[PDB]
Amino acid sequence: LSNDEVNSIVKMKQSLSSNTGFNTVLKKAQLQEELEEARDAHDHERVARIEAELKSIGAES
Amino acid sequence: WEEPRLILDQPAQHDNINKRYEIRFGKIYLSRPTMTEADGTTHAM
Amino acid sequence: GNKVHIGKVPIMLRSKFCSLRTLDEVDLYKMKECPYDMGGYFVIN
Amino acid sequence: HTKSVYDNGETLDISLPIHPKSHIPQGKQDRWVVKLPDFLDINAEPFDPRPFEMNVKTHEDKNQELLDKLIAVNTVRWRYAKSETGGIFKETNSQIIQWEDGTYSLRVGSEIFDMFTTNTDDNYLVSEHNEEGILMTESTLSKSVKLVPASFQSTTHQKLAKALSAKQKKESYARSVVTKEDPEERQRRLESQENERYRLERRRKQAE
Repeated sequence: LSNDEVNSIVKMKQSLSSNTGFNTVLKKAQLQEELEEARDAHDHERVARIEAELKSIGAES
Repeated sequence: WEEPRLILDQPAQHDNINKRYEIRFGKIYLSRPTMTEADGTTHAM
Repeated sequence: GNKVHIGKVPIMLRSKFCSLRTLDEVDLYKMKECPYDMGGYFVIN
Repeated sequence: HTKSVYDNGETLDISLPIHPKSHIPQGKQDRWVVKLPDFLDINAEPFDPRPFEMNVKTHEDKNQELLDKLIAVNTVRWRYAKSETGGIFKETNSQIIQWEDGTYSLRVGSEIFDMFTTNTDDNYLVSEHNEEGILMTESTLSKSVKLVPASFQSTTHQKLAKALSAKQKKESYARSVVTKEDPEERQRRLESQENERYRLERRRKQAE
């Protein structure tokens, strides 16, 4: 397989990916980074949506 | 911002046209650390 | 004239711009990071 | 004996226009110079309630808004007061209070600011006559007076402390952003285009 084919297969399985702890942690980190970016831009509307999404994704055990 | 201006000037006669070329430095934007692979894809590190 | 990239600054671990400042206790284990690690150092090469 | 340098005797017949004074000092031509603090302001204009209410400004920055509110409420003002007999009188909101110890205090409303006086010699007040380019003396500035808040519990001091304490708390200049692609991609693609047009230009010049 080529590198591009590997990336395509990984994206396909990510679309198929229901949940994975490593991927959930990565998604939460990316969401936190996006939230701080929105905070620095004084966007009070996006930050509410990002906070709601973070609350929904979180609550681990 | 300690040195916020780079200035070049030129009195063109080649009609006296004094042209000043100046560039200013603005905000600083930082990001979270990121890894850029050889293939081209970038991801959080 | 827009956000031109001037370089990459190493990030001190557990500082405000580190990815481990968030992530709580549970996710710190999934990332293979020791919760007893205190940060305060850089990772070069 | 340092002999006088000027002996020509040349004289100017300049006549200066002088206006009558609304008041005249008694017993001594003495005045006190007072430095104006940041929390105290002077509004020489007569107080106009409607423009003042219509021109109140609201800002997001809490520190600036609080400072403006404090300086506005502490500003020395005056207005025309209609007397009960139908006449008009000048009415002010500021007074000077002298205590039993002899110290002086500037009062605006319920706020009291103490005065600290330091004697100054060879300090005078003059009136400028720009059209003739000469300076006419007015009186002597014997004492320099500083205005100080009376106590910690004074509302002006507490507001100043709050404003200055929260002013230095806000400090964040760098703005975060999210990188979606390689930061070096622009440089390499533009270098490729520049090399391409270099090759084309070299070919054109060799063909020109």
